[PDB]
Parts: sequence; structure tokens; C-alpha cells
Amino acid sequence: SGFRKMAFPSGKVEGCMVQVTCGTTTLNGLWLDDVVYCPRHVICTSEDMLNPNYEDLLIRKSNHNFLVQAGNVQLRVIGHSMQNCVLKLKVDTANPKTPKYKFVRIQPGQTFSVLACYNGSPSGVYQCAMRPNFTIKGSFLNGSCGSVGFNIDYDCVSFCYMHHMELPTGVHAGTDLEGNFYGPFVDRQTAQAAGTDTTITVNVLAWLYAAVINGDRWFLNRFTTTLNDFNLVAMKYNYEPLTQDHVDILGPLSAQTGIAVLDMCASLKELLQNGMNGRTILGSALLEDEFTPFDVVRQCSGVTF
Amino acid sequence: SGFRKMAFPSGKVEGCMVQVTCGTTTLNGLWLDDVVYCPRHVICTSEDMLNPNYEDLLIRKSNHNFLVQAGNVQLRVIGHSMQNCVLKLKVDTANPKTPKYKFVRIQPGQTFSVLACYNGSPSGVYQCAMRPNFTIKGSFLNGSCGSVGFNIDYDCVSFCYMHHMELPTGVHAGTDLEGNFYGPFVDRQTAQAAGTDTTITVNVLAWLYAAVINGDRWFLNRFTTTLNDFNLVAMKYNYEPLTQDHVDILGPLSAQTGIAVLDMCASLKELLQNGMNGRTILGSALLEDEFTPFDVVRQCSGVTF
Ligand SMILES: CC(C)(C)NC(=O)[C@@H](c1cccnc1)N(C(=O)c1ccco1)c1ccc(C(C)(C)C)cc1
Ligand SMILES: CC(C)(C)NC(=O)[C@@H](c1cccnc1)N(C(=O)c1ccco1)c1ccc(C(C)(C)C)cc1
Repeated sequence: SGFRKMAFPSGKVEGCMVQVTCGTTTLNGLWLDDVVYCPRHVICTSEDMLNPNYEDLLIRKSNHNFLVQAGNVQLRVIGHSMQNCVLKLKVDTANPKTPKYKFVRIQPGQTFSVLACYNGSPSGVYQCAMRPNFTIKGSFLNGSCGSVGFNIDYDCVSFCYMHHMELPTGVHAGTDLEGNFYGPFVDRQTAQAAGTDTTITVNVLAWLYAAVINGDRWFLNRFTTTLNDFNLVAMKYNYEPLTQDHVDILGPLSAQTGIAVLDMCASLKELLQNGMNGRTILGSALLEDEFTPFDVVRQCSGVTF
Repeated sequence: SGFRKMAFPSGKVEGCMVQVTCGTTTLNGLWLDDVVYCPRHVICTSEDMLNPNYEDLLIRKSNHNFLVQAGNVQLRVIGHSMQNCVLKLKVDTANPKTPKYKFVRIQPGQTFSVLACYNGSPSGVYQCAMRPNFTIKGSFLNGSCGSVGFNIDYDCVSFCYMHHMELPTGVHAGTDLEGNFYGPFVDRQTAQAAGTDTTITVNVLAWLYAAVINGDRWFLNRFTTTLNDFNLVAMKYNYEPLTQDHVDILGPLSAQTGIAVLDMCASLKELLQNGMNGRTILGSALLEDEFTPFDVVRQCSGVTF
């Protein structure tokens, strides 16, 4: 029993973390096969980051300008190119610790583990979700750029995030491993703001099914509701609209707990309208939305990797 | 910027996780050098766990009754002994992935990372604290016994916990790597209850210093208080008494933020007496106490391993 915010084992990712320096700027890179992936803004200078022209800046850089370090071993960069907002440095040696991996672009509301790194060395791992406004509420300090977020499927690592920027509000922005930013953000020092950060409703529901599975049932009320009526209250509290797919995604937890999805929606509705009256659910005083239906199943079943 | 509940990279611990079976009971073991550590209750049967006499039960077991599996490779048990509530199976091969390690018994209020495992395979990692009642609020399912909690010091792993039991309330109990239970709990199926779970006050203070460092300052009031007066309110809300050592431990955060410790105590006092009025601190609606002063420094500075 018990429900903690939990991340994948990071061993497989640790073996791919290297350091990348260009000029005076140092950050983290991802070393898979004979290619190192890192954010392109490594080539910028503090003055050039107001309006960087990466095409022109990259022209002044040669292979020998990119300093890559795996542990204390230097890698020979024999090629460099730019794919969207990420650099690809080709090295002479393939990473012997390269695991089975894949590059996937996740959807807003999905989760992943982040291995925060500094100078190509891991410092910690935690769990994030892709907010509906395409930011993440990470824990990143300077130099954390180049750290990656990932999911694990038994033996295969699915990379989905690489950190780039911190937004003025304190949130964080980045791209997938193909260099495409999640959201409308760009790698420049300019006024950028994220939209409204709604609540991932389906994730909250899975969290409530998690609570019921762990003994917290005080919030289970006696009503039920309609998917349309529930939505009328969700979209007033800045909640994501629930779809039939969400109801289907939640089916497994509905069958395990024996509580129809629409009944839990009614419980959630009364929680939103009346608050929690100072009580707690799974040790939290807020409605957590950073657990997907799959994460709940994984943690309440025991899926190992 | 940003503050998430974060754990150490688990790669070094992953390479020590093996599976241990005795009879029909399977659980996890820790493989360091040529010894495997696992809870002694692996030798119990479902009937014998009401009042297990481990001395007599262990007498009926030989080396070849303990089945240890590292990956899909079997290890030859050439010796077995009992140290407190943990078994030590001596194997013929030393663990090639054995890192620099140490066995430490942590103090209540301290934190550590847990690598939840099932059948000798890691499933996830999260951060825990040793509650003042000597339980932990883990996420453990059946078979999770034998998983370990640890801290990392650059390159040295300090093991401090090994999971044994789930208590009737839903909390969890275990021992250090020498087999000594944290708290007054015993490895039997009997009526056991933990005492009052107080709040680790010093950890809450470091969390508030963490918030101030991340931009959340709304709770900073205009008063100050005395260490004795603050305690009179803490011990009414079931908070740990603050000592001068706690004030000294918090010195670094007090100097960084420029807020004397006793002033933050006054802020905490008004939060306890009046609640948070539906606001949040670092994304939480409750006062978090599972971050030590050291964890806050590590996360707000960038200490890598
Ligand atoms: C908020 C801002 C002023 C832009 N500071 C940062 O983004 C920090 C940073 C700080 C904390 C977490 N992640 C990045 N930041 C860095 O820390 C950094 C840059 C290179 C290695 O580490 C950073 C990220 C992107 C840029 C440009 C404008 C060139 C794309 C410049 C600096
Ligand atoms: C609450 C209780 C009825 C005792 N169930 C468990 O403790 C589960 C268990 C379940 C969830 C998390 N950790 C342990 N539990 C186990 O899951 C387990 C035992 C062996 C391998 O996995 C367990 C722990 C200790 C004992 C004795 C009494 C022999 C010391 C028996 C079973």
C-alpha cells in the first residue's frame, strides 16, 4: 500500500549523460550510438541571446569548437549539424552504454521522469508532466540545460524531453529529441509567456482511484452526474474537458474499484465546489493531476523494469 | 528555479538488486561483495508468521535452500547466517557492480531515496523520510520486501534502510543493513501500532526557506518570536521541538535568504494558527516536512554525484 510520486530507475539514462562546452558555455548532452544531442543555444553568447541567428552563428563554429566529455574522457567530434533547436555532434566512438531507445513526442497531460544533470553528471531524478500549456514545473538550475525526460518500457528508454529554458514565471520549456519545442516557445531571451495552465482532469480522476485503492474513501459521495454536466463545472474551474476516451482510459481502475467513472466525476465535482474542508487525500491537501491512469496502474500493481 | 521532491540517481543501487527465494516465498536481496542481504522472514511460512521462532526455523534450512538470482544467473550460496532481523547469504562470486558503500543508521527526521523492487528488478525510485515515530510512508506492494533506502555522497552509497513490513495503518517498517529495526517493531504478524507521528519542524523551516528562494514569499509576516514561545505553539500542533542545533543547521539558508531563523519561526507560527487560507507554497497546500536543510541546499545549489 502507499502512493508516492515515483520515477523510473535512472541507471540506463545515467550512462548516456556527457558534458558539452562551446566557447564559455557548458551544458549537458545525450550520447546515443555515435551522436551527442544538446541544445543549440550552447553556441550563443550572453550578448547574442537577445536575437540569435543560429544559422549565421553556427557558420563560425567548426568540429573542434565543440568540447564533449564523457566522464573524464574526451570524445572527438567529427561532424556537427543542426536539427530544429538541437545540435547533433557526431563522435568517433559509439556509446558502449547505449540502451535500446526511441524518440517520441508525448502529448500534453502525459508524464515522464527527469534526470537533472550538471556538467554531464546526474544530480537527481523526479517525475514531471507536460502541462496543458506545454510547460513543465521542473527543478532546474543554471547549466541544467541538456537534461532529458524519459519513460521506460521494460528495457527500452523512450526519450521525450530535453531541457532548454526557464520561463519568466519560473516554469520550464524544452524540445523533443528531434529539436521541436513543446509549445510556442523559442530559444531566445525575449518576453515569452505560457497560456492558462488547466488541470489535467483525467489524471486527477486516476489519482482519486489511487486514493480509493489505498483506503482514502471519505470523499466518495452519494451522487452521480452526466459527462456534459460534469464538464460544465470542470471548465469553470479551469479543468480539462473529459472525453469518452478518458472514460475508457480509466476503465481498468473503474473495474478494479467497482466505482463507475461518472460516480467518481460526481465526487470530484463536489470536491471542486466545496473544497476539502482541511482534510487530505493520499497525504495531499490539493487535487494532484500529475499521475496518468497508467502511472496509477503501474504503482498499484508493481510493474518492474 | 523550481522545487520538486527529488531522489538520488539509482544506477549504483540497481546493480546490486537480486532475487531471493526460500521455499515458496520470494523477495529482494542486496548483493555487495560476496554477501547477499535480505530480510530473515523469507524463511517463514504463512502459518509460522503469527509467532516465528527464527532460531528454530533457520535450523531446518541449509545453504541450498536459498535461491538467489542476479538477472537470470544463479549464485551459489556457500554460507548463511543471521544478524538481527536480516539474513546474510555468502555467495562464491563478488558483485562486479559493487560500488563504494557504507552501512549507516540514520536519525528520525532524516531522508533517503527508496528503490522499490519486485523479484530483484527495480520498478521505481522515490524520496522518503524517517518519521519521528520510526515508520516511513513508502509505496510498497507485496514482494517489495528487501528493497533498500539510501543516500549518495558523490561516489559512495550509504545504505540506511531495508524494507520488511507494512503496518496495519498503511505505513511501513524495516531495519538498517545490520538488521536492527527502526522503532519498536518486530517481524511477526501481530497487533503493532506506531506512536504519534509528529511534524519534523526543522524540515518544514527548510522548506519555507526553499519557498522564499523560489519566489513564494506571501507567508512572510512582520513579527518575530522566541525559541521557547515558538515551541509552545509547535508542541500543541504536534510539531517537533526546535533546538539551537536546528537553528545552526538552518544557518546557511538564513544567511542566503537574509531572514533570521526566529523570524521564519514566527511566519510558521502564524501559518499553524491561521492556516493557509486556500493559498499554496511551492505548489503544495500543506506544510511539507520531508526535506532536510541539506536537501534544500543540494537542490537549490546543484550538487551532482
Ligand atoms: C531565464 C533565463 C534568463 C533565460 N535564464 C536561463 O534560462 C538559464 C536557466 C536557469 C534555470 C533553469 N534552466 C535554464 N540558462 C542556463 O542556465 C544555461 C544556458 C546554457 C547552459 O545553461 C539559459 C537557457 C537558454 C538561453 C538562450 C536565451 C540562449 C536560449 C540563455 C540562458
Ligand atoms: C501487512 C501484512 C499482512 C503483514 N502483509 C505484508 O507485510 C506483506 C507486505 C505488503 C505491502 C508492503 N510490504 C510488505 N508482506 C510481503 O509482501 C512479503 C513477504 C515476503 C515477501 O514479500 C509480508 C512482510 C512480513 C511478514 C512476516 C509476518 C513474516 C514478518 C509477512 C508478509
